Order: sequence, then C-alpha cells, then structure tokens
Amino acid sequence: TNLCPFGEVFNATRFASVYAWNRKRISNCVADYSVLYNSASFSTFKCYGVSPTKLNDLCFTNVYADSFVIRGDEVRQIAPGQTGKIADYNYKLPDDFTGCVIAWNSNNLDSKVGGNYNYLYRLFRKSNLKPFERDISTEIYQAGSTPCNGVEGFNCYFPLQSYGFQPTNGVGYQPYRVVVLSFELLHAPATVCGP
Amino acid sequence: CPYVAGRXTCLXC
Ligand SMILES: *Cc1nc(C*)nc(C*)n1
Repeated sequence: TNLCPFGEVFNATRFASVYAWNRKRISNCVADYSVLYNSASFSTFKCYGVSPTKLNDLCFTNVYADSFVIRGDEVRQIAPGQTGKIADYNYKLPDDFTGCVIAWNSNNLDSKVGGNYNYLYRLFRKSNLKPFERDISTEIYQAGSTPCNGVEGFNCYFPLQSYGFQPTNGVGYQPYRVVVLSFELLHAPATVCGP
Repeated sequence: CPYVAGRXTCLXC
C-alpha cells in the first residue's frame, strides 16, 4: 500500500496525556483527506493557513500528526492565538500554523465508572511554552517563598494533575481525542500527496 | 484513586 498510516493515528489504543503529546511523522505516502473531512465523527475539523477543501490537491514535504486527550471545553485552546492552561502550559500552536485540528468525543473509551484519572495535564509552570514545545519535567512547583526540597507540601505542588473523566460528566467535561496535522513545506521534494 | 486526595496528581480532589 502507498496509503498514509492515518489508520494507526486515529485507531491508536493509547493516546498521550496532553503534557506529553505524541508526534507521529507521516512521509512518503498518499491520503484522501476528504475521507477525514467528510466524517460525521469529527466534531472539530478546523484548518489554519490552508482550506480543508484544497488538501487533496496539495503535496507536502512531511506531515506531522500530534495526538492527545483533553476536555471537550479545552478543544478551543488548540488553535493559533489562544491562552489557557492547555495552550500556555501543555500544547501551543504558532500564529503562522499551517495545519488542521481534528477532535472527537472519546467518553466511551476514556471515561470509567468511578472516574478515569489516568490522563494528565500540566497545571503549573514558571513560563508559557513556545509553539510546539514539549515539557515532560516533574519538578515540584514552588508557588510561595519557601523552597520545596523536592517534596509536596504547602505552596509546593506536583505540576501534573489528573483529569477526572466520569461517564456522567457534562459533555464539555468529557474526554476528547485530538489529532493535529501540520503540513510542512521545505525547499525539498514533496513526499505526502493527495490521491 | 491513583493518589490520596491532595497528593500526587489528585491535588484538586
Ligand atoms: C479517585 C480520585 N483520584 C483523583 C486523582 N482525584 C480524585 C478527586 N479522585
């Protein structure tokens, strides 16, 4: 097959925690982007720097697929120019982003009775991430004047915190799986095309 | 729960 391995992207069994967002390089392949854009399963399919309709008529040097889980009400932060815990401390898109943000409700897989607390987000950081930066550090965050000595305590917080995905949560508090496609043009041959 | 309430990744519990 010449088909790009979007099967693996969209059908992966494990999705990353957003602070540790996964990147898959896509190269040397074809895809029918309209199979994705025409899907009734993607409640978000928002492109930047390119129209979704044009994708099958474009080629790129490489494509990258970033993926992770966040709350439905945080999907709005996965866009250029946004602020909030996710855009500021977990996954940041640049102003000049060329790509598409894709999301779907994953409550059936990612919530459990009694709550699924497996997925993490970074709640505290001394500064905002730069675009496409990834911070997987676990230093105790010093929120006051007293040093933390590597230990949780007053004003001394573990910087990663659990989402609490309960099946009966209001919809925006349910888990959504996100795939961000970024389309890379270099001064080099194209390797990823439409059909 | 993966941690006791207030500890670890359960600070907000
Ligand atoms: C079971 C549980 N786990 C976490 C991390 N937080 C709460 C409130 N409950």
